Amino acid sequence: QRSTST
Amino acid sequence: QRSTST
Amino acid sequence: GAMGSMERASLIQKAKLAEQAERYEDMAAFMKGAVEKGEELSCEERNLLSVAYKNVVGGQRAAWRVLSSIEQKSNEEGSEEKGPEVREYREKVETELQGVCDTVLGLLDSHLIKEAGDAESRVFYLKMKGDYYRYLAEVATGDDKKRIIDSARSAYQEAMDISKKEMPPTNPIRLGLALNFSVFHYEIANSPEEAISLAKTTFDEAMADLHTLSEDSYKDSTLIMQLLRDNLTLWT
Amino acid sequence: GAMGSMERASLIQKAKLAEQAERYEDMAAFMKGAVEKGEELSCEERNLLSVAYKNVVGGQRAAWRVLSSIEQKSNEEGSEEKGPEVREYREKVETELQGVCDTVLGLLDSHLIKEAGDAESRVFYLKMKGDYYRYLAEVATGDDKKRIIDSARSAYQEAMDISKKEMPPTNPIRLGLALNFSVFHYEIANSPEEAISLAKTTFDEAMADLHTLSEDSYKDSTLIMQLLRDNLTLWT
Ligand SMILES: [Cl-]
Ligand SMILES: [Cl-]
Ligand SMILES: [Mg+2]
Ligand SMILES: [Mg+2]
Ligand SMILES: [Mg+2]
Ligand SMILES: [Mg+2]
Ligand SMILES: [Mg+2]
Ligand SMILES: [Mg+2]
Repeated sequence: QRSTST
Repeated sequence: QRSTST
Repeated sequence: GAMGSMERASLIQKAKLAEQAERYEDMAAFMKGAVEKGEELSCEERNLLSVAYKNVVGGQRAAWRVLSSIEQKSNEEGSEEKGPEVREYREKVETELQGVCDTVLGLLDSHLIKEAGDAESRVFYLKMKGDYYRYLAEVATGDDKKRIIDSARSAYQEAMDISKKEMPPTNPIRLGLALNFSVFHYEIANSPEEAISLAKTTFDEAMADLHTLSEDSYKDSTLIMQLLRDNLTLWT
Repeated sequence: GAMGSMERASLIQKAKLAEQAERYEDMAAFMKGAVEKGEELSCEERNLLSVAYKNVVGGQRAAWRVLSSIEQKSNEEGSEEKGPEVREYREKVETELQGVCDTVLGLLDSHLIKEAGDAESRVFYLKMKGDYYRYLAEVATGDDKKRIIDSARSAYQEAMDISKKEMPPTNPIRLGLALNFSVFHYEIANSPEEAISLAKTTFDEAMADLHTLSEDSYKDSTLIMQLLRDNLTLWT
């Protein structure tokens, strides 16, 4: 799981 | 559903 | 071309990396470069070529279909005029798609097909020729449409004739050819009965030959047989 | 550029068609053309610009990561030497990625940011600036790495300062900025505690302001709050 960005 | 090709 | 200074083996290595990266336009460009070295392609290399261009053109076809649908809706009674932009953009995508098909057909004509003597290679390339003419036919609307359709038919038919003489009914190339030629009949040539008959016959003749196969060949063949079944279920 | 002869409104219409078609490089090129008309961008237009480039660079980043991983494995004890091709191809993808980031940063510098006076626009563009420096930082390995990292930090910090003064804690732009700046802290700046603290504080201050919102704004805000929560769960 990667860090989530937007 | 479309016709299947390969 | 841009690939002229790169070693053949390096182009093929990079095509494989591009595939892993899902960089299919790069993969296609590397494989084009590899073809243009002038040597015949191995089985693995033929499959890299096919996968690359299938992915590129497949994305273009999907985009074209979205844009064509919007354009058709714009041309219905009671639809507001929005100017030339939808047509222009559909045309832009179409022209790019035609250019990829022309590229592939050009590699086949110069000189992959003429050098291909084994049934595996020859059938594979003639199937490709039929497929890319079929993609041209999907977007054709002009005076050449019938000739484009006939070019696809002719390539597929040559491939079928060879495959029936030279390959067992379970051979995956033979099966995939028949699958795609059946799609041609149904989607392009307005011949749904021919499509259904070809898919049925192909399926049944393959079924009868499965007993000759190893476990791994069985898997390979049955996967494509299921695609024939999927179309039969859709079409009937 | 190639878009100089196309009307602004036509570029934006075509960007929207490109998005529908999932043609993100075309979408990006149309939006670049629209920016280069020199007029400020509306909210909707800013979002088209962002979506286009995010999709383009996102695919490049994903490819880069696949290729970097293969390259790292090649450099392990007992790995066979395979020549320069993996590095070369990673470098090719990297250079393209850097070029897209440089393009976006160039549009921000010439002249989107200097013309943006409202908090909505200014924060949005400074967040973009931080994001694209962050993408540069992901692939940086040389002497400028610290300056690239500082450029991302500086842009994000300016954006944060404005957003805290000028926007409610639930504003989706503010929330997305905080999300991404927290990712910067965790992934780029080797500051996981700062990342966690920012995400926590952001989440909690937003929670306390939800009562002020309409149903539709609630939805908008809570969607981004959940992304903060997702990272907190990952990081703790
Ligand atoms: Cl266009
Ligand atoms: Cl390369
Ligand atoms: Mg050589
Ligand atoms: Mg009306
Ligand atoms: Mg046309
Ligand atoms: Mg004008
Ligand atoms: Mg060894
Ligand atoms: Mg580099």
